Amino acid sequence: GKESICLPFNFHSHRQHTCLDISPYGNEQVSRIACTSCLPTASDAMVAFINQTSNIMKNRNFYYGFCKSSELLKLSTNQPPIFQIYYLLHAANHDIVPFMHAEDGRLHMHVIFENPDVHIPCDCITQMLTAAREDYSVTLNIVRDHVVISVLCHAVSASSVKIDVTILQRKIDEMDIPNDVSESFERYKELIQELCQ
Amino acid sequence: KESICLPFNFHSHRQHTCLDISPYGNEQVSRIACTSCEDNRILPTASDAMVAFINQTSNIMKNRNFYYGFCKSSELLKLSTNQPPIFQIYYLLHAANHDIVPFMHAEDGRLHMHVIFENPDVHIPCDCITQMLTAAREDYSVTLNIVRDHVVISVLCHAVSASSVKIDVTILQRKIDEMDIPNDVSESFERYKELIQELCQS
Ligand SMILES: [Zn+2]
Ligand SMILES: [Zn+2]
Repeated sequence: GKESICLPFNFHSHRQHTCLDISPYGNEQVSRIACTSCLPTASDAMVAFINQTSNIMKNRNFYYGFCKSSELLKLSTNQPPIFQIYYLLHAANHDIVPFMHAEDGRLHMHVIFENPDVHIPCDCITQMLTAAREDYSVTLNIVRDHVVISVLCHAVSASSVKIDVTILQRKIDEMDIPNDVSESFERYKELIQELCQ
Repeated sequence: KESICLPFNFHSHRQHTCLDISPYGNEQVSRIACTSCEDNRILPTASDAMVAFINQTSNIMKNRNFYYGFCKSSELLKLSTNQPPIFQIYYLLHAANHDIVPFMHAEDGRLHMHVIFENPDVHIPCDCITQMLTAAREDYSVTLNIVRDHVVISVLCHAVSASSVKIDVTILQRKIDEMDIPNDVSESFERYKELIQELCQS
């Protein structure tokens, strides 16, 4: 590929018009023009955030990461970028497992990639950066031989929209958790502990 | 139902009341007992107003008075694209009251807006107030006053928080450059010249 990157990779290091390519052979950034592997905008993802309660099942993979915590879910409703960043990553890569964690009164998200080969399209990165601007760090690392994108919130700025929290909590409480989703969290128990600590 | 003192900061809002301003006085009324809200239909939320903010370049004619308030400043227009609450608040007020004239100005990259009501009788529905407070929260003050015998809502920005969306500024600026300014809009600004200069000290 075109150029090695150092891990952990903070997305503030993103070179315009490049994709990230992670494989067992190395960690690289490549020209989007030259990329053989190569989506919604941050605005689209904000509309989806606004419309969450109309799309609970559609966004079920997101809500599993809360592990039925009403407290975490409430925090998410004050922080659109958590949902926005998941939504963007999910569009480019379905084989992901997000886990949410609160620290210092703020919600943070770790997105665990199931497969060892991971391509992050340029168009995904640029939209994540829009969603993350100022108040979040977004970093890619390999942790326990898994690619993980960590979304850490430094400050929670006022959101100028309100979600119906009660409706959202009720729908999340009612969701079934499939066996394979519970199993994946158990698989990743040591990984999740490392990320959170 | 009850007299209010001006200036009225919207953080003083009594739950489930409307504001009614007329030559006879400045009052807050129970939303249940309000006859103006009997007639009207369900107004947009702060969420609807954010979707409108996102979709601005598709709705230029509808929101034309918003853009006239920039008085042709590309700098002020650009700032508005980093501060959704300015547009949101205008959108919310416009839904409840079409006869308004917004005027914008900036300090140190923080955009402010004053909304001048054309008519001396002004009704601010409860539902409008609550959505404005959602849009404003933390970073803006929203105040109602009578200034030079005009009802004016002032939206003052204390801090600009990060916005997690980006508008196509270039497209918006080109659409704004292309708008014609009707004679009566230019005339209204000249009518309000002294009012605008009074409000601009904030
Ligand atoms: Zn690519
Ligand atoms: Zn009313």
